Amino acid sequence: MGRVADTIARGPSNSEQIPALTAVETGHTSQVDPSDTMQTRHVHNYHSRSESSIENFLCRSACVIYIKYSSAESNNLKRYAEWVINTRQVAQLRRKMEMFTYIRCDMELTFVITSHQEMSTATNSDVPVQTHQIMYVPPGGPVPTSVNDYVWQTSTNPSIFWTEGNAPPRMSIPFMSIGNAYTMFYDGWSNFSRDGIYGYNSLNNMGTIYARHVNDSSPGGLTSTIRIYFKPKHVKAYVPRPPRLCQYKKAKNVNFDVEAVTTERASLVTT
Amino acid sequence: MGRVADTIARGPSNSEQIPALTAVETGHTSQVDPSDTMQTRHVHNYHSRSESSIENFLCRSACVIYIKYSSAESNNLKRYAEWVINTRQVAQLRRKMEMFTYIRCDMELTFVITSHQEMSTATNSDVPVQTHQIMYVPPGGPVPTSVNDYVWQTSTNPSIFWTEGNAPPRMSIPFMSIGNAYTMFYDGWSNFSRDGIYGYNSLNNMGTIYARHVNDSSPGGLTSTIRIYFKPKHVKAYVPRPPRLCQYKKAKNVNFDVEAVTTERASLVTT
Amino acid sequence: AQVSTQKTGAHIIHYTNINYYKDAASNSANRQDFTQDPSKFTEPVKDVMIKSLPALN
Amino acid sequence: AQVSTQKTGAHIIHYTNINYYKDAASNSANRQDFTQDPSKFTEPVKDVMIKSLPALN
Amino acid sequence: SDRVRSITLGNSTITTQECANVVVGYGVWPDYLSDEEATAEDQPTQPDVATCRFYTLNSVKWEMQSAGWWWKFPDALSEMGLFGQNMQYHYLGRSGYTIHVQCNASKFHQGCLLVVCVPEAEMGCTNAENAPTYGDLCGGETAKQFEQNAVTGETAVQTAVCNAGMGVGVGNLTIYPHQWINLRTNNSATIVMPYINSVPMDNMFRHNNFTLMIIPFAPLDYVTGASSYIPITVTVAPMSAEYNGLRLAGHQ
Amino acid sequence: SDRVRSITLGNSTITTQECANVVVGYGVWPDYLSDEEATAEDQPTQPDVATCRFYTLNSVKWEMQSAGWWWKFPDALSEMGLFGQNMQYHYLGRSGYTIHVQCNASKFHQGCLLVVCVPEAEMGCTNAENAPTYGDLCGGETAKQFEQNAVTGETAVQTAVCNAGMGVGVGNLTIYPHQWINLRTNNSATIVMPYINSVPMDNMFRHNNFTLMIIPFAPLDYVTGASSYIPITVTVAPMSAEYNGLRLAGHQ
Repeated sequence: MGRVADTIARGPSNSEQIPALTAVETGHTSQVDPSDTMQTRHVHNYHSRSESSIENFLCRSACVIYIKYSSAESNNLKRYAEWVINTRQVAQLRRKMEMFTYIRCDMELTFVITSHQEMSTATNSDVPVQTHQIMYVPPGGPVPTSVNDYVWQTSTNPSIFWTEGNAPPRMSIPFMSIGNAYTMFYDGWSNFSRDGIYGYNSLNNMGTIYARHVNDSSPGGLTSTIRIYFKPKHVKAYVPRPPRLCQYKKAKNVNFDVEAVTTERASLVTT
Repeated sequence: MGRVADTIARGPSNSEQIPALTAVETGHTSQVDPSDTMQTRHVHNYHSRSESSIENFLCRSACVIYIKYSSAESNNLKRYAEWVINTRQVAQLRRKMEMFTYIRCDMELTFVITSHQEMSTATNSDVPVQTHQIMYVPPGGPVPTSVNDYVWQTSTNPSIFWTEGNAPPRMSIPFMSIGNAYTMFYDGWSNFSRDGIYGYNSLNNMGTIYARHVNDSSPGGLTSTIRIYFKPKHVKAYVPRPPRLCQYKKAKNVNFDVEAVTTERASLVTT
Repeated sequence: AQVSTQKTGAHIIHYTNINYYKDAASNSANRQDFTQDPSKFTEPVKDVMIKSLPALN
Repeated sequence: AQVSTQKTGAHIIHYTNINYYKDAASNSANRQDFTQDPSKFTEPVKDVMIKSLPALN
Repeated sequence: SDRVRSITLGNSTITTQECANVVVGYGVWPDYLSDEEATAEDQPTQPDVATCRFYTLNSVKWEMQSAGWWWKFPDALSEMGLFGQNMQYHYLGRSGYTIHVQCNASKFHQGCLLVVCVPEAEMGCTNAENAPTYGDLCGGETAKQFEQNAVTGETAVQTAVCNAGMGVGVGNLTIYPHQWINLRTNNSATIVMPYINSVPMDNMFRHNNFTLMIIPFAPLDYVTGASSYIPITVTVAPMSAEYNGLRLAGHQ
Repeated sequence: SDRVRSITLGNSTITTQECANVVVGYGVWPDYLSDEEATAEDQPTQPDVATCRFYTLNSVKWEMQSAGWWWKFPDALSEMGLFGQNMQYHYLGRSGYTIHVQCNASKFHQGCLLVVCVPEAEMGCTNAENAPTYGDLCGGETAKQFEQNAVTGETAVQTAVCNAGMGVGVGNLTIYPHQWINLRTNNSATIVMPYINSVPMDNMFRHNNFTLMIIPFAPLDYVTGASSYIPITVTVAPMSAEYNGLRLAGHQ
């Protein structure tokens, strides 16, 4: 279990014991309980730290991107969409993972794929139920340049085929870093010269997702938008860091704008 | 089993025993059976109090609200809807729970989500099957101000994604009061001053449901209405109360209008 | 697996339940608990009142 | 089959899981591991500091 | 006989020579909080006999057109002895009670009272947009009065016995711990309320654990030439009072 | 080290890092009254942690021409918390104390104080026909002050350290439980007074069990350019407080 400490009954004291006094010049932080600073009763305490595990904290699906593509190519979305895999284009999921320096985990990817009708000068629409492909292309694979090209044959590339009006499709991904954990922060460079990309984006090379309609275009236009959700599973995290204080600027840098530590108060004494 | 008492055979009597006579000035209520006031035969009685348990009484799904939202924003419904969680906006479910002062239970939330076409000057509709999100935001979480904002990333907020033409989605919720039971009636105030909100609404702070279409708006308009159903499960209830006599006025007060105890009769003697 | 009697009459009659979740809030409601104790509302008196005797002697 | 206790209160209570896949990345997340060791952040000192004694003698 | 009883608590004692038993509400007798149900980690003060002892409240006149009276607790004992002092200085308290109602009459008088302790007796309001104010919920040692018929106001409590000031049948206040005082039988009621709340301890000014209501169900009646002043006195002792969260006096 | 100590009583705790031991006056540590030494037959209330806990009194400014300060007990704690409330409502009380004096300074300051608890410190008067009045014996939480030289008045206390306000050698207040605070050594004194009287319990307003006197024997001195405000703070906790003879509040 994850059950917390009980309070221990304590009486009056008058001794040379000094639990309250300490030096904080040591890296050590005090271990004092209420049973050291006042009377206290015995409390049998059944509260658990069950949901404050890192495998419950990080284990809820979070949207990491959405990308759009259009049958008509109505508003410059092409007939397929692409996304270079990263976790840093969204504030919320990024912040949770950046409370740790190294994380090894498996992922679970869920896709929520929706479509909508577009304005057109077309008359009479009775468009069949759309099918969509989501193709994962590992680093150094051939890439789509059109919706019709040979790369969508998926002979070794992992791929999902899914039809609208069905449960969101999902696939597990295993741990797959070159290292023994994913690196959230890298204080190095990509060159021995100490030039080029600086930061964690040096070590980012996680392939690219491509997504298209599998159906041929119909006389109107449909735009489909695919939202990608990652959930960490089976997590071990190492080296705790402060939570972010500043809002992010960029998905490849930590650059930040100088921001206040805390919010205002009127004075030292407030009620 | 929940089987009821058998009738016991009884003969003529003439004794100083007086089961019929009692004093009701005691809080005690009489324990008399038919076997104390007349002859009676033995009846082996197999009737059960099985369905009059509080875990069968309260354990049927009841609608607690519905809220509407519109793709077009046709009639002032916005592109998302919200509801501050409570059980007091519906008469029927509220009354059943208010026959008890304290209840601890788990809930099961089922959502019945429907959509309808709206009047428009649009021509040619062939709108894809809608997907909808239902997001639960615990107290003190960020809230939607638009349908497109960052809060719908659901990085830690529990969320359902569901597509029309499928079985109603449901999720269990555990017991989650700060106290050791939910409080149906609070005779206190929220301030030590004895000012501010008075009543059970002081202790109400159960978060907010938000619901949107996940699909981008199409040239016509659709309004979706989501009906929320709560079913108590695993119930223990404490301190029985009278059932309500008066119709409710408000979902945060018990204020009531003075109403008749019972319906009319012509006279004391009626047939 | 838990094997438990069904609700049945009066004058096969078991079902099987397996829990599929890691939480007990996920479980189906307990509908077969028929314990009672009406005496704390119906007879909430310090001295035990015997039915055949006077209430007040 | 693996039979393991559910999360339950405070003052049946098991579930059954069977893995259906040949990979352990396919498995449901481990949510019931509650091991801790706060002492490597909270007390990361070479000499053991006893609470009742002076920090610095 | 079953009609004679004494209850001794602290340095107080009450005697009765007509009583209709003692109701122990929900069959649970007052006790101190256990270590397995605690959550306040500081040592509790238990003043014992100094706070647990009968405190007689202000008496009310029973008239033929009286519709009833109520006192909320712990706020009727907020100025009473060291019970009320330990309310001042502590964030939390927790106490059971024995409530004893006295109302004697001659054998040529008639009337019937319901004496009932209602947990969590949240009350309505005359105006449906407003909450009742503290002055109308509580009179302290003085009772607030029910009225025969509906009242009006803005922050006034809706008083009308039929609704019991709570929007429920007044005849159904019998699943709550109760006794009747019927003048041809008994002259006293006794209820022993345990501590009842959904939290193990709570603040004693911000919350009222229960309300004692006394409601005539059979009007006072007597032939003119008999006593015309008949009081109802409520004398109530704390039991197993304990307090946590010691700080400076006040409640704001 | 012997210089560091904590004393925990109730929800209060004091820390010292310079102290010269703890004096337990007459070698007797506070305790509740026994059954063989009792004479009050009612149950005693023992409020435990709610009354036994440090209460900081008003501080006094140590000056170079200061001649000392005194506080009488129990009348310096008569308005302090629930200790002072239980004095109001009870005829009898009975308590021991731990008295803790604080007075830190730099190592470039010098001075010496006698800290002494004197049982039954009955005091003289300026006029020999009159008794000193209550306002001149006691200041409550505020100290009354000794003067360097003789004073005059009618009901004024005769103050003059040499006589100690009692007509005795001031240098002989060392058979009473005492410690010194010498600024080059320690910054705190601690005395633990048992209950000392010739009756097992006594009224807490009509009688003062002991008086704490703080008297400079070596004047405060420092070179100008150093701190010129140096307070003396007296923080005193009741121990084993119990009370008998519960009645209405007051003392007249």
